[PDB]
Amino acid sequence: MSFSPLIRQLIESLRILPGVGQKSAQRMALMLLERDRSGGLKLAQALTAAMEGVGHCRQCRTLSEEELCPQCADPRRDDSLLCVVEGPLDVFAVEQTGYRGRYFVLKGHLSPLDGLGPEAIGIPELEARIRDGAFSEVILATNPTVEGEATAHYIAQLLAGRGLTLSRIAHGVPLGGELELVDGGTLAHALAGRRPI
Amino acid sequence: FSPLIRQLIESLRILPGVGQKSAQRMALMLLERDRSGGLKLAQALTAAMEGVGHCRQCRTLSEEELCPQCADPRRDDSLLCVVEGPLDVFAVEQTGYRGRYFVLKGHLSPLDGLGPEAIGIPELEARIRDGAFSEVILATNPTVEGEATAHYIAQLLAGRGLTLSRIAHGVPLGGELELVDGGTLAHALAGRRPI
Ligand code: NA
Ligand SMILES: [Zn+2]
Ligand SMILES: [Zn+2]
Repeated sequence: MSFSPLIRQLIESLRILPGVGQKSAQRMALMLLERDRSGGLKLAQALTAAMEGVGHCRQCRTLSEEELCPQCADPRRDDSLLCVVEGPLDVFAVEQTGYRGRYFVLKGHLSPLDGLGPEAIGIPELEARIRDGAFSEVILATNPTVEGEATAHYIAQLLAGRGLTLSRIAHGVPLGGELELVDGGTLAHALAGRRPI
Repeated sequence: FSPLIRQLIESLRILPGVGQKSAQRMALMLLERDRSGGLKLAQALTAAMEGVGHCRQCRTLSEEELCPQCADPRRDDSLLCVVEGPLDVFAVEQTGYRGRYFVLKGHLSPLDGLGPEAIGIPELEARIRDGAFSEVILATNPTVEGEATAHYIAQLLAGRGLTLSRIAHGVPLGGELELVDGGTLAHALAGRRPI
């Protein structure tokens, strides 16, 4: 209200960004105007181009300008591995590990209390992806939450007896810690999930 | 990332406090869940970058030739509050202040070539000439450079029959002396006032 309408609007529109509260949006708006008008315009152009041009890959459903994303388009990748994740940011997180297989991107996880079931998250499309490929292993890389685990289990039962190996990413202690500093539940899980050798 | 995603990420890093990691997450979240919000932001950015100028009186950022504060006639025309930027106008407005403002472009910094003309001193002098102020409140930030700017303005305005005041600063309110940094405490002690 102390700001003129166009400044007020820029502030409110900046709050649309993830992790940007009101105070931070105020500072961003005013900094753009004070010192980087051309940078503001470049961001506007980049936003318009991406919001209009970026769709979804027809295979894995990740974000892509092309009909096949960079990962599905690349022939160097390992066609025997499919990694199932809950969203495009998870595709990016797994990519940073050096994984070179294929992906399928669910829309989040099963959540009965939000009315989000198999159809809503993309299970039928996952089934089609598997039918249309030649995978030997499907890696369940849903988030390690109650809901993420329930989604993994639903997919594992759905796909049983089709000659695929189904795996789940390891749960346990993160690297670098001391046991005394790890979250108790994580430690209990790492113990209960201990493996021989 | 595809070229369009890469461009969006690089352009988002232009924002204050947004590193590469944070820009990556912003880009992808915006695309996954709020494409139309991204377009609205683009439109708001373009409109503001092209349409926002300066208030002709206080020199704050405004698309209107008089900003909300200068455009209200019901304010106190005897008080002028001098600040370093538009966010400081906003901060002082929240206190219920009802006078007028002048907005400098930052503070003096001669080694960056920001002297009196660059920060708006001539425009401050014109504001004073064109008004009928009885008090000028120096509300630059209590930083080394903000204080130097306040002092420059105080010497400029001396002997004009104006009351020249400075916002209180030193130990912060709510502070315990045991927790304040020593430099602040030494300053507050040396700058102690009557009670
Ligand atoms: Na486990
Ligand atoms: Zn793909
Ligand atoms: Zn104004």
